[PDB]
Amino acid sequence: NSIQIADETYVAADAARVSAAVADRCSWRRWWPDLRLQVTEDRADKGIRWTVTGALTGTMEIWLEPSMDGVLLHYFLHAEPTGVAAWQLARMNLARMTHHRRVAGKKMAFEVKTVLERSRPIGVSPVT
Repeated sequence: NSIQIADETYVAADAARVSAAVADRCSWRRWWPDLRLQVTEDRADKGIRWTVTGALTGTMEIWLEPSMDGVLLHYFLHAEPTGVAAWQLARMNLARMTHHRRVAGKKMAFEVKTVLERSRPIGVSPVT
């Protein structure tokens, strides 16, 4: 495929929390505004498998592998620019496009990391 990504990020949180975060349909709109996702498989504490439409056509997955105090959040994408003619594909910079999709994947992962690792709010119970 023209766009191929396999990245990993450590999140120091329970697989259940991480899987729930990545499965949030409203988050998908923020993370991937030019993609429409359809769930093919929900695999609970192990992540999720999608089909992708919109700007890209293909498959996308998250897999969670326990590590340390949490999980390694695997982000996978295999896709093509949707619908393009060969003349269009031939003029695209697939490396740059792949880079942009990697950065967006990592922004998703780092958001999930940030939110789930965040420490207790100030002057909210319990104070210890």
